[PDB]
Amino acid sequence: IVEGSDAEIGMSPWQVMLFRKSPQELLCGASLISDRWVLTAAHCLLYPPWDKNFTENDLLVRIGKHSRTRYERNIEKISMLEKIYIHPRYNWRENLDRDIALMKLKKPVAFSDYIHPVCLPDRETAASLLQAGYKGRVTGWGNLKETWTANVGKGQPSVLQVVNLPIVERPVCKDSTRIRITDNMFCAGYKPDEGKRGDACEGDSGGPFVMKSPFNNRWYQMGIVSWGEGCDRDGKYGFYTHVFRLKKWIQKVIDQFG
Amino acid sequence: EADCGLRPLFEKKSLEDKTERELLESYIDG
Ligand SMILES: NC(=O)CSCCCNC(=O)[C@H](CCNC(=O)c1ccc(Cl)s1)NC(=O)Cc1cccc(Cl)c1
Ligand SMILES: *[C@@H]1O[C@H](CO)[C@@H](O)[C@H](O)[C@H]1NC(C)=O
Ligand code: NA
Repeated sequence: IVEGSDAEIGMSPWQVMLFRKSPQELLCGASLISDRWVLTAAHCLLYPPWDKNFTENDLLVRIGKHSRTRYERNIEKISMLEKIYIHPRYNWRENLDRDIALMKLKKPVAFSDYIHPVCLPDRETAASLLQAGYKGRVTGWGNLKETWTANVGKGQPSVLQVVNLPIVERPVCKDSTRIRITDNMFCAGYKPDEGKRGDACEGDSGGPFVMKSPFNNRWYQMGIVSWGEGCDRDGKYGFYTHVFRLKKWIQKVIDQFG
Repeated sequence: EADCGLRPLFEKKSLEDKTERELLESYIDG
């Protein structure tokens, strides 16, 4: 997370870490939507152009973590994957359309003060909240900046990072890039005139874009960290999987297999 | 499950993380 701050403990009890088995390394972020269901981006598991094809036993999910490195014994839970469900029309070849993936845990995880699921938006919440200029919140242990000298130069957070970024007009989003953006994506960040900065970076993908509803004071996941040409560049934006658009699919997957 | 989106350590404890006010102010103005 670029231009971020450390999260408070429990600030994002639904954040999930995707951990690679060998090499023992961080892959991506994700979110907890149920005691046995985890939501993430499809390019975290499958992206052939960079030779990426991760399968169920290739990784594990660490839920309830605060620190990026420390093994948070007795606070975090480590769960293994029963199955991975990647969207059938996920278009990695073109624009990353439908960049979404569900993951069924083998055994249900037990909620704590540090592990709690997020809500998924209904018809109305999507309409009321996903408007240009409203701000949501993005969290992850991703890099603090695009590039940083190998000496010192920070670069990697010690703990989870959090920013609030404003939803940006679809017409502005389409003019920001030459990638064909779709109904399944929405973009967020500050415009260069706005005199403020922030964005996701490498490692934050798959994590959740959330907004707290002003009506029920609940936290809704409106976006999955999807893609961005760089990190916090001026006149560039981060693009997010528009969760409500693909929610009918999320329902089909869980009503069958869950 | 029905308790989704209500964090054990803030909402349930009537507590506010250091930044959720920016989110609320964006709904009205500044
Ligand atoms: N839709 C297309 O096809 C265009 S591809 C995107 C252009 C190449 N990617 C990148 O420059 C960045 C580098 C680090 N920045 C970030 O992580 C993010 C910034 C803001 C948000 Cl929001 S994420 N990575 C990614 O965006 C993630 C990614 C994208 C594709 C494949 C994979 Cl494997 C991973
Ligand atoms: C990914 O690997 C599995 C092997 O477990 C294989 O069956 C599948 O076809 C691979 N997919 C791609 C896109 O390479
Ligand atoms: Na930007």
